[PDB]
Amino acid sequence: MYKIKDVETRIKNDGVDLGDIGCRFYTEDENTASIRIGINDKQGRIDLKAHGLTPRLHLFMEDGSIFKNEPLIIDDVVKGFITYKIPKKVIKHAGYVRCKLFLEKEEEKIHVANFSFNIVD
Amino acid sequence: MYKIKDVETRIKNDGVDLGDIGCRFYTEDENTASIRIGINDKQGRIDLKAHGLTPRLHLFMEDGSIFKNEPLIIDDVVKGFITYKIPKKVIKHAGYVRCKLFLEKEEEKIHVANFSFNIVDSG
Amino acid sequence: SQYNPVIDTNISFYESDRGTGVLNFAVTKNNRPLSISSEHVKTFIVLKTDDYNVDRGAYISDELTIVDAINGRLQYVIPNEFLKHSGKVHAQAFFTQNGSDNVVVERQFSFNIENDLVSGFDGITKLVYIKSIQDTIEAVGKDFNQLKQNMADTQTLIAKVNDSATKGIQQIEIKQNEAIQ
Amino acid sequence: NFSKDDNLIELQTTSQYNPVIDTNISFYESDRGTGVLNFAVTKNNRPLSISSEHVKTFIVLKTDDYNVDRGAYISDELTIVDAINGRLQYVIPNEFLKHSGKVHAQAFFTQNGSDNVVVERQFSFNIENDLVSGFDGITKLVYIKSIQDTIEAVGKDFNQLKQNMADTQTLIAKVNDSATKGIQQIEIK
Amino acid sequence: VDNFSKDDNLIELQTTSQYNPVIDTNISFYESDRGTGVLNFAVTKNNRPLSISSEHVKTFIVLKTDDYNVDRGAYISDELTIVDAINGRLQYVIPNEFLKHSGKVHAQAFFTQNGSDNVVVERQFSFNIENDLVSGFDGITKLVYIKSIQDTIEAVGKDFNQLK
Amino acid sequence: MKNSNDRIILFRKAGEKVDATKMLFLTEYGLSHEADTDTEDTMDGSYNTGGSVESTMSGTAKMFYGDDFADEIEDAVVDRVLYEAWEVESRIPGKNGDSAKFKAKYFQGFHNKFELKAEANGIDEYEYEYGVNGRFQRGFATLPEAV
Repeated sequence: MYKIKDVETRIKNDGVDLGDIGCRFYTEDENTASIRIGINDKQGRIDLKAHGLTPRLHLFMEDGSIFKNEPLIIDDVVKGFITYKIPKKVIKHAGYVRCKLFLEKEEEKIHVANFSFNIVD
Repeated sequence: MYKIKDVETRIKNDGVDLGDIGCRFYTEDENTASIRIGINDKQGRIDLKAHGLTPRLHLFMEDGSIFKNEPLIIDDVVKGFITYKIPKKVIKHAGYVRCKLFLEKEEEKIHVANFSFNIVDSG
Repeated sequence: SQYNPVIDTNISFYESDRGTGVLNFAVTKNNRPLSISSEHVKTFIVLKTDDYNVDRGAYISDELTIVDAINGRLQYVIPNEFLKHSGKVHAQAFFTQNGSDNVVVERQFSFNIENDLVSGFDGITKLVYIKSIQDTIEAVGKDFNQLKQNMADTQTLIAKVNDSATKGIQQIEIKQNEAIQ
Repeated sequence: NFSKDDNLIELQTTSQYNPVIDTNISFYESDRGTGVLNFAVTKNNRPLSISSEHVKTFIVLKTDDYNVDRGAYISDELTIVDAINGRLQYVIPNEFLKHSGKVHAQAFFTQNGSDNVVVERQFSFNIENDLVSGFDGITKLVYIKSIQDTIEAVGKDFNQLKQNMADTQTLIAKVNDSATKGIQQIEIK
Repeated sequence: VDNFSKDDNLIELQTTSQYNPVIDTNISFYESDRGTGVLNFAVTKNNRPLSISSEHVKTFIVLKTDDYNVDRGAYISDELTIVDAINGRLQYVIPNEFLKHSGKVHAQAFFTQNGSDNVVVERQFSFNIENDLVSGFDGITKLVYIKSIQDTIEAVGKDFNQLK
Repeated sequence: MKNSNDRIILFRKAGEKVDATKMLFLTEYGLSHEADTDTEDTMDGSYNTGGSVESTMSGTAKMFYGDDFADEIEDAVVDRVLYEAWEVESRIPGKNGDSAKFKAKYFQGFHNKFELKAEANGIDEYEYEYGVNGRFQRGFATLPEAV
């Protein structure tokens, strides 16, 4: 089975900080848990692979451990949506955890979201 | 993609000052953010090539940097716009940023506007 | 007798493209360069050489190249095989915003392209707005109907060549019907 | 016959602010090829003659919930019948029915040679939902059947020209066979 | 002018000094005709028609959209194309342009003395022009279809020249 | 369920084919059909005579500056010219090809009376009574100027 959370990530020039998402996974949710996100800049979604775009997820724990350039899957057939499956590693760390959804074209970086979510046993 | 802000000011005897236009860029937006300025005057818009002049923005970064004679690439026949593609070295800082724009040809220097914005440091 | 179509959208052609036929167009919406993308808008260009009869037709049709969207410039590199035709190449550009408005701005112009590269980037350039579904057929409808009428002329020539012998069939059947009498 | 050919709407080709009108025409969802719109055109007060030779007529059609993510819209030709009386009919397509609700329509003519066109009413129209459903054609469809049929007919005309140019070589054999059969029929009787 | 336009309007432009405030004419064009918009003006002095010829007064009509601005709007002064110089019948064919600028449009007439600076002007009017499903409904499919027909012509032309 | 103001009421002279108009600022409008049936007695029973029916309609309205129609009415009652009127109910269109025209009753007769009235510091009101002169026909009719 799966426990997926759909989210919308918007490139709004007036700052972008998506606060506490209602989503709250739990420690033992090793691989079932998963985040799903859709990018929408100005006119709706954006097809990443269309013009040489590469996403990146850099998430900071509430305590200690800090990971960079996490893996993900791109259902490019549909649109530039991202599906991040936590590989039995992040969830093990309880407490809230914030994220930073970077998006880099060749020589052009962007930061477009800062979302978090709580975790407990 | 690219973050852009389409702003327009006007020269005034009273002097102008814009209160921190709501564009909180991020330090990591290395080569995507930018600004699009359009100058206005008594008739509605200005044309630089008509009476050849050059604009220049000088901005005071957060307590440890000041830039002048920035690129400020001119625009086309649109007659008044400027797409100041913000470079990397600039946004490397963060905090309360404030810039001021001037127009000069020779011996006629006029400060058009003094606006500001902010940059968020997202490690 | 002035005009001011309320779309405030135009597609200008840089006169500073006299070298290597690098067609560098610019967009202006509300006296403002429009930031474009691959998905948020669409583009198209067609080029036909001077009035070749049928034999040497530099009839090309291709999309654009986004050189700088945030600034509003669109580049199109001229194929080397195309610029060999030193005849005046008429050109029709088409830009479309897809901003919930049925604006399809068309730019008709020409120049005096030389076998080496674009030369004499002159000609009275005009612009139109396809704001109704009948001139989408009429935009390229000129050469379309031209080729249609050429095909019809070949068809009627073939029909005359066939009637030349259908008349013989008629003569045969009538002479036989008369002989049987 | 069994079909909904009973309705009829008049299109006043006059410049006097002919407003939108609820024609009160409610077809259903599970209706295929039997939803027909009988148009009758009138110039000033009496019927306007028409023909597929001089002019070519089309109609535009658009649902009310038309969005970029979900909607419906088309533009396709007509089927002139009893032209002198200014009458014609439009067979509702099959893909459009799947989208239910209110609908706006329009009928515009184009005079050949000049491409100067005419627009009549921008009238309204209804379409209802039935119990034979479950499949959702949420995907908005927008196809200009006019130019589509134009290109298809141009291709078919090219192919027919090719076949005729091929047959041009068989005409002599046809002549010879016809003459031989005539001579045979003579020699018989 | 042909027997295909609307031409179902008779405007009574009377050269009366008494008063002629405005005509809120009941007339439309639907923004998509763009090939045949005809206005059939009449002309009268008090209650009878005028007799105006070419050698006599020349004609002019000014059209001006509602929201006219150097940056947005429309404004033009053109001729009338006299029909009958006896009963004062003036058929004016609206241009292909204004019918693209949806909304309202005010108008006025104008008569110039042939051979002198004297002129005359008639009553205003306002022939609204509405929107239409023809002049909207999309901002991609038109480009897609023009591109498709361009590809089809460019392709079939090769086989056509070959077989010709 | 019909708000009275939905009832629209038009008049015009028979001679003036082109002419068309409508009554404005109605306050109270009332139609009437009056059957004259007086049975005369009989020894073996009784018979109910079928008499003529003098139908008529009375309406009151206001009188303003941008209209003279009411003056045409107070003219007709005197000159005793013929008129014909249309009691059309809006929001009730045709059934097949008559949608633009809404249901109505048509009848031709004279205006049998005009009576206006004034009141210090108030708008003057004119009332009219119109005799229908025979059977009233039914069908649908089209409005002018979409109102």
